[PDB]
Amino acid sequence: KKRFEVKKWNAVALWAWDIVVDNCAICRNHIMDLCIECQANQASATSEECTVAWGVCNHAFHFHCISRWLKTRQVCPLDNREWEFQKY
Amino acid sequence: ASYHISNLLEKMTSSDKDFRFMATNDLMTELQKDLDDDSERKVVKMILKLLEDKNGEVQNLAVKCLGPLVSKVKEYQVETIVDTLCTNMLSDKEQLRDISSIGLKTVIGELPAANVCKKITGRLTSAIAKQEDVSVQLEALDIMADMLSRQGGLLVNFHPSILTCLLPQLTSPRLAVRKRTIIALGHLVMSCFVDLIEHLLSELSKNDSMSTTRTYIQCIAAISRQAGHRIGEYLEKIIPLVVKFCNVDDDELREYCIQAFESFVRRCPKEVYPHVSTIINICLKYLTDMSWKVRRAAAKCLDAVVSTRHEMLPEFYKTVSPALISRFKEREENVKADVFHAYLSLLKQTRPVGETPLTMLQSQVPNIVKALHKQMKEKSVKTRQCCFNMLTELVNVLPGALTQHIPVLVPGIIFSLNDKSSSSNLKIDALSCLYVILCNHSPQVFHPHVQALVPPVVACVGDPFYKITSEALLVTQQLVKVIRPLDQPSSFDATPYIKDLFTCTIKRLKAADIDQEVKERAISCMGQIICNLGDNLGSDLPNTLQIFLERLKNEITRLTTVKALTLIAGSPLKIDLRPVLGEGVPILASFLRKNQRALKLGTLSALDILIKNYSDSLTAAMIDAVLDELPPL
Amino acid sequence: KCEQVLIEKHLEIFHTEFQNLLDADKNEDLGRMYNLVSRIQDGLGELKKLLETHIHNQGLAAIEKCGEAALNDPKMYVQTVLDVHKKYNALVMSAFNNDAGFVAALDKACGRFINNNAVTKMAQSSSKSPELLARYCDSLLKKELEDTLNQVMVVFKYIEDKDVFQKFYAKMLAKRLVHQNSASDDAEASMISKLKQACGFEYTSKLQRMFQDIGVSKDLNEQFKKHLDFSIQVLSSGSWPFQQSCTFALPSELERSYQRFTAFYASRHSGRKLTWLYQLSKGELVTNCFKNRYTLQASTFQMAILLQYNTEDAYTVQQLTDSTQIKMDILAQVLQILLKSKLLNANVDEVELKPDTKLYLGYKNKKLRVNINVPMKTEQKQEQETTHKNIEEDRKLLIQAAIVRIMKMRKVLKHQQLLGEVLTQLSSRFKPRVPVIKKCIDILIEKEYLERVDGEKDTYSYLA
Ligand SMILES: [Zn+2]
Ligand SMILES: [Zn+2]
Ligand SMILES: [Zn+2]
Repeated sequence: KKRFEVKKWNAVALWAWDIVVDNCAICRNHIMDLCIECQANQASATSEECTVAWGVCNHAFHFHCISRWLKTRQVCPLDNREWEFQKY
Repeated sequence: ASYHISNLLEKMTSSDKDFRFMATNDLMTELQKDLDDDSERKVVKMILKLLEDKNGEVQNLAVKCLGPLVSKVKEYQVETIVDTLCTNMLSDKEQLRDISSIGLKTVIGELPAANVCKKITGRLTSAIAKQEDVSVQLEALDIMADMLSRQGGLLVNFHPSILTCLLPQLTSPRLAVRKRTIIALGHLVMSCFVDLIEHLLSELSKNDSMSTTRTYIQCIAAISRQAGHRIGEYLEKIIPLVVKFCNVDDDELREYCIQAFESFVRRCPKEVYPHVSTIINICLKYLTDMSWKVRRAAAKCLDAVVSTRHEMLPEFYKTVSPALISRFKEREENVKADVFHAYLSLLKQTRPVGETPLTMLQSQVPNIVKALHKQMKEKSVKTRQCCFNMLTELVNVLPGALTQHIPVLVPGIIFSLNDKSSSSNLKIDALSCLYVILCNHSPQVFHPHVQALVPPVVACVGDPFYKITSEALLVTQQLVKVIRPLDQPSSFDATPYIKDLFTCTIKRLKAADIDQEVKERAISCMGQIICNLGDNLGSDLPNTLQIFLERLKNEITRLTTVKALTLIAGSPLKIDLRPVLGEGVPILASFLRKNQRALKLGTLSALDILIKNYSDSLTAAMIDAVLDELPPL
Repeated sequence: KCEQVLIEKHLEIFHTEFQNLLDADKNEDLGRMYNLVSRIQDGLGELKKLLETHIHNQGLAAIEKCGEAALNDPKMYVQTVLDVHKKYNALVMSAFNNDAGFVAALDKACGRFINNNAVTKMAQSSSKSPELLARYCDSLLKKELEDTLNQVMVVFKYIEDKDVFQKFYAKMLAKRLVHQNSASDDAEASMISKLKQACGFEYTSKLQRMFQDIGVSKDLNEQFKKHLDFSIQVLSSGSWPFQQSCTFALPSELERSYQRFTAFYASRHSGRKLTWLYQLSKGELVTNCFKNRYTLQASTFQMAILLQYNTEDAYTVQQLTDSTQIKMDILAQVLQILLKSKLLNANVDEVELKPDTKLYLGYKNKKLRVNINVPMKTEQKQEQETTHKNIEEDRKLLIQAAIVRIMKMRKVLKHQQLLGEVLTQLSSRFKPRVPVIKKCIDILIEKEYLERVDGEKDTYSYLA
């Protein structure tokens, strides 16, 4: 039983596009869940290396999905420009 | 071939990130190893266009390739590349400015021609002028500093312009700009022509009359450090200014102390030492925060005084300098360490190549130990290590100094050794100091401390760390001689120490895959014990001696074993070695074949001493084998 | 002829002296001996080998002396390494006159005994040295000093693993930017300029991106405050190494700030939301019920837990869990810290936290304002291994990308050449292993990037 007040507060938040963060545009499955290529088979040795790849446009895309898409067309379908890797 | 370069250029604008990182790498590889004018122009244009891209990897590769590119190209290409880089440097894009600056720095580094340097210097002189932007100014200053550091022989007729353009930057509101321009001026001072130094010194002297701005003093110190032989002729006009300005209330004596130390280190010829000695002495004493680093600078200023000058040793001794140095031994660690270092430097300088310096130093010795006594109770390992180093240095410079202080210093050593928080370095330093004291003092002032020095040594012998074990073994070996010196008569019942000292030593005799240094130290200690206290040992004397034979086979401890045998053979005490003679002499004869001067001499001496001391027990068998190795010697 | 009678015949005798002159500091003797041996031809390799051996032995001894302390103390080890390096450099310059063949010996020796040492053996990994270097750099940067930065930069060249050091430095810089406790901007600018020459351009570009992102956060915050005791940073997830915040329910008093600002965002940006982070957030609360007014800083979880003390005396951990929505591990880690703070038995540390179990009227301190936000007991190690795993994954992905781009250009390449190209192209960053490069080819092959040629194995070709 005591009085506890607050004078000021400091917080940290991150901004990102909703349409891409809520669900990947290439693969319709959940980003945290396994991709379609990884979901089709689980005994494969490539099922543990599918992660989220970011870029300059702050878009989230699966590593395998973006790697396969980069084969024919290198411009990102969302902003229609050159995709670049920043982290994984 | 022409087609190769044509297809490389065609694939360079490929629009695929990986097809523009392979072509550039191939071009770099081809240029690195030992090309028409049109091809050169095309590749230069493509590289310049690619220098600005939307990817960092390709940009970095192009920047790297720019270096080797200028290594094999005509002058016009370099001129145009420099011109375009300088024009791009004026752009408002930070990325482009940084890329241009890095490329220009790489080009300057690649170079060891003259026209390119003149144009670059002119462009930097034009750009560095007072402007609202600061990033371009900093980049130009960095480029100029790098060029001056790399090249400082050419551009003789451009120094005045550079100095004039850089002078306004001194009063810049940004301290970083002031530091950068000071560094640039210091670097340029080496290049310069000679008439400019006088003008710069006069300008600085007339500008010294200013408000609270430390930039001028920093620039003076930088130029003095970069060139001391060219400023020694203007000390009479600089020293009074700093002396008068030292009276200010604001804490800014740090720069004066730093410049005094720099002048002392660099410029040896001068006669203004006593003028600033009193100022430094009074500065080191006052205290009232930001007041500790001023004390640190004042303390460090005396380092040059005590190190460089040596003919002035007696006037240091007679003055209150050492007295104050010893008195100020109960302060914070940062200044205490510097005081210890300064006094160590003074002691080192004391050793040379009415009263001599050694006699004067002894008179103050009683005032040091007491000052260090309290320092022995401090919980800081740094203070204890400094005290141990000071004691070691004092004992080394002159023996017989700490004769009436062993009773008051031994307890501190024991307390430090017994402390659990003591680190390995502190224990090693304490053991080294104890060994030095024992090896440079009369044995007659250590008998009462045997009971307090044997237990800790034995405890230190049983240490997993090998260096501490070696130090303990060395201390035990020294104590073996100190307690029972055979050179002079003694009267002290050391029998109670015969067991434990042996127990801690014999246990170390069995190496069993241990460090070579530990094996050598154990062998030496065992040999010394056998030579000195050979009669005290009972039935454990023969068997342990047999182990020495096992040390004569391996070459790791052959020299040490031979030396131990030689030392044991020659001693007043009568030690029975006959059981290991018949099996020992032949093995020694095998050491004369292998080419080893030191080993040959050692084995010859060992055989000679063994025969001289033990002649009744001899056999012609081993004698014949020994004689066989003489003809080839 | 004279040189053959006064120097040559006694070279061996001189050799044994060399070591005797290395144990004790005698610069004049070394200089004189070097001057004597210079006149002799092909008589300097042995001296260089002896010097290298002595340097290695001294370095090993120095590293072993401070054992069991350098693992968690990146200061003394770095200081000793720098002192030894500068001492040897000065000795070479003064005694050997900075000979061209001798500077290389010291460089190779340092490159040899810096990576491998007692610390490396204890840590079972060669990445401990860059980790300690990064920790030391962060300590210096976080609150006249330019000499240490130059020493670190020059000694850093001997480090073979640079990606780990770069990642740790980026993480430390991000942490310092998030929690504003930097010393000065001039030091950061100088460090960036110095790293520009050593590191590549991608790292500098990322750092500049982070700087501009924080600047945009700052000016957005100032514009928001002008439009209207509340400051929030808006940063980009792609350019900052931070993970998603776990589930958590906002308290009451802090709810208003979560709503209005959100509306202010709706009128400013569309098609994008904000992911508020609480593990890095902080606040401050004031209490007066005690004998004196206390002004204490805390983290969001701590204030949420405390703010449950109005209209109550004691609690059960489960109500706390179901009212605050915090995972059991983090809840226990916060609660044990609070108990250690003497703010909420025989003993607080290492005592089990049993789900069935109030504030004590105490906490008597002399200082009016007191900070209790401190790093957790074990979160440091967890961050260490998770960052190591992330770095390993990034290295594997980079190796895969390098192999793919190398094979794209060449329609058909041999297996042997391919492993030389990969090693030489990434040698500047790290030295990949050959057992490690093998897996990647298999994964690439498993993903239809490459085909071993039909006629024979160990030739790979690129098929789209
Ligand atoms: Zn997947
Ligand atoms: Zn996907
Ligand atoms: Zn995109």
